[PDB]
Amino acid sequence: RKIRRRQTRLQKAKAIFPCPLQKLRPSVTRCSQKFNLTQRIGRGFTLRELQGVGLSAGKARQIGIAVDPRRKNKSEESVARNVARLKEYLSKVTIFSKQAKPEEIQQAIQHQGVVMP
Amino acid sequence: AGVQCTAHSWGPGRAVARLPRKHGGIGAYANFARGGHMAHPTTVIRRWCRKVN
Amino acid sequence: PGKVFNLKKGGAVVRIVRKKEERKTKPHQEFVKSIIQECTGMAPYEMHIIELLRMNKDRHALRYAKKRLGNIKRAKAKRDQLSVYARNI
Amino acid sequence: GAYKYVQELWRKKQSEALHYLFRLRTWEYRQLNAIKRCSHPTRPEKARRLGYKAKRGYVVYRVRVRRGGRKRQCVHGISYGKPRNIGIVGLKPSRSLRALAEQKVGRRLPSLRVLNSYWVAQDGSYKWYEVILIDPFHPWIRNDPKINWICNPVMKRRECRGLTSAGRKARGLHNKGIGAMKLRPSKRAAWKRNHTRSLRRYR
Amino acid sequence: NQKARDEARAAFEGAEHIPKTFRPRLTHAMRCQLTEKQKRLLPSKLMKRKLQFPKLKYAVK
Amino acid sequence: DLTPFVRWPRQVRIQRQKAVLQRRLKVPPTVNQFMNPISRNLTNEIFNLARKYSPESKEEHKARLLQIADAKANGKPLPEKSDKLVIASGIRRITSLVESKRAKLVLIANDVDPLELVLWLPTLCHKMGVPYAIVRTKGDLGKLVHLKKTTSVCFTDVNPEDKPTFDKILAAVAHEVDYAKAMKTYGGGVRREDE
RNA sequence: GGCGGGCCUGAGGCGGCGGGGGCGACGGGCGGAACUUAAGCAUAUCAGUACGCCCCGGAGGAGAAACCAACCGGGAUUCCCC
Repeated sequence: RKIRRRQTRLQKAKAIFPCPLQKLRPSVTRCSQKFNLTQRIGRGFTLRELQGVGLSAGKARQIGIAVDPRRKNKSEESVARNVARLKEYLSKVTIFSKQAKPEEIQQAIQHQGVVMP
Repeated sequence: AGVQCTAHSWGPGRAVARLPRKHGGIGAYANFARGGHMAHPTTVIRRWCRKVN
Repeated sequence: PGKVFNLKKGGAVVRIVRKKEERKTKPHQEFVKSIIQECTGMAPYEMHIIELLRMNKDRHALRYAKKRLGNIKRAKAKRDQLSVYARNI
Repeated sequence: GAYKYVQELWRKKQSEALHYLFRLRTWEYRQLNAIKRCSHPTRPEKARRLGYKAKRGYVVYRVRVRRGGRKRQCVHGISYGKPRNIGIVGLKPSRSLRALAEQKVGRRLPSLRVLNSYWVAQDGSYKWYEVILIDPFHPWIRNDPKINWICNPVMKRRECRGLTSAGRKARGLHNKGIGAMKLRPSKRAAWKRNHTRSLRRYR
Repeated sequence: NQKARDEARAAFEGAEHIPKTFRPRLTHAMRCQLTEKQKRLLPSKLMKRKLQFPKLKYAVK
Repeated sequence: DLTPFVRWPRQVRIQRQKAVLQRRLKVPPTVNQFMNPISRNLTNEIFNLARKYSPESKEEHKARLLQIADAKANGKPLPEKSDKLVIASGIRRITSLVESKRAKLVLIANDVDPLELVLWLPTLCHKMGVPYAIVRTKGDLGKLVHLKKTTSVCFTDVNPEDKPTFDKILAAVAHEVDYAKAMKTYGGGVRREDE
């Protein structure tokens, strides 16, 4: 099974050579008093933090930012961890356009592993 | 394996040894019988791997 | 219990999700409930409650409403809503 | 501003006007067959909450289910065996009469795939439910995108399998959240997940 | 018979309601399966969004 | 004769029996208004006024498809389809028009499939003040709009040339139809001896 | 009473198209045991299992909160580790 998934996962990679397989998700405070200090990968950046970066909800998904309208911002500090997260991604992203320019796309470093760990 | 066949014990007083038997009276369902299930069947549920730290 | 004890609970500012633009029945929902009530009329369980109020006062009227509607909060509202019809005839 | 008013008239079914039209209708369905084809959805509004639309390829059929506590069937009404399982006169059906009405109309009409069911009339002796069914073969249904997924073979005879509405309530899916953890995929499936014994080889 | 099959095909050709033997064999499931295009078909309201926010190739270092 | 004792098929018998049960039962007033509609001469004089407006014919719909729609590449405008004051039908539209008050005469039909569909229209008419009439057959009201059957047809702003006739029509309805008197009827159950 | 039209609930025939049955697994819904265990047996237990029944797929079922949580909180389902 490990190999089966590994082969399947690399097939996904070549179906989309430009984009990394796993999208960037936000750091969310782990729940319950015992896990208060650590942060974890979360379902989606909330609509509020996304509008702080300045991107519409649809545009973010296209760029690979997952937007979950279920999560509520709650703490103001939660807005801080996620808005900067989105910022560090929007700078580290290069969006190919003009139909398709072949030589540039061929030299693409796909980010294997979850984005911005 | 071995449990596929059908045998209801002939039982005591018929002079047959007491062992499950087929319609004719042939040995079945016993480790000592020909064609019977090995009493303790081998197992695929074994600790094939012995882990090391 | 169900709360941990940090005398100084609160190290991050909290925004309160609230109201969600708290709305109302609005003009149409109430108007329609008037349109149908005008033609169809009051249900029999309601009629008994109103008739209890002209003579008896509450008590047994709430008791019939708890049995018919199944919860006191719905019943307290029903007894009160029904009373408006009671003080006219 | 139209179907809203009918829904309100359907919020009072004890009122004089809504009893009279109910007497006429329940009397008539008693002098009619158990699975009878109805050209018009008797209640037009309720149909559109369930999904019915008046494009051809949609048929409304009315089932009559008798109302009673289940009586287990055994020779001479005795379940031979341990005392806990003796019982043939007060058992209660585990599938609601709405779901049974949906399975019923499916056995006499297999080609059509039923959607959900709307209650029409009821008496003491017999209840009546009307189930909207959609014919997968009629062209308009396949081409229209919204109802196209029913035509997929996976959704064939959903009624019997338990993909109907009163069926999802029957397995308790209609109850989500804690208090329903043990039925999330299915009760028989859940039993296997917890009871599964797996030996990790490299542990 | 080979000559007979082709001659009938010409007569019942490019026509609706062909005779069954001529119709492509397939498996039972394929004969009754939806056409691929109709499966792709989406409600028009749902379709507008796909064009409005289309896929974009992006990479993160 | 032998005609009276003829055993009709079950469908004929059940449909006949429903009428007998209905005429002998209580008949609450809200349903009683539908049972007794406006007089035939009055129906003729509103029906005659419907014919003068009304939407296009089915052949006219085909004529629009072949020329108005197919050759629009040669042209350009979309609504050269008739734009003349027209009766509308259908409960969703009629109720929005009646609630709007823009409508003048509502012509609801005496027979319905579920009576629930137009039970709450007569009250709506007297709450927004709209004059209303119950007339014979949803089908012979459907003919006015050319659809197979219409629960209700709403007279509209109306052409000014027809406005003097329209005012006479409205007045006659204003005596024959009264919302409150009809709510005090409670129907009837005439027995076999009366027949 | 007669006759002809419209609507509505039905009656036959035609045309096209579906539907039925099979598979020792997996899968979904029911109906449903007892031997056993409790050193006896009734509640328990075996077991929401055997078996009976109906239905589908290449996976099905499940699924985008009338949801957990009580925290410096999470966020559809599905699976796996604990």
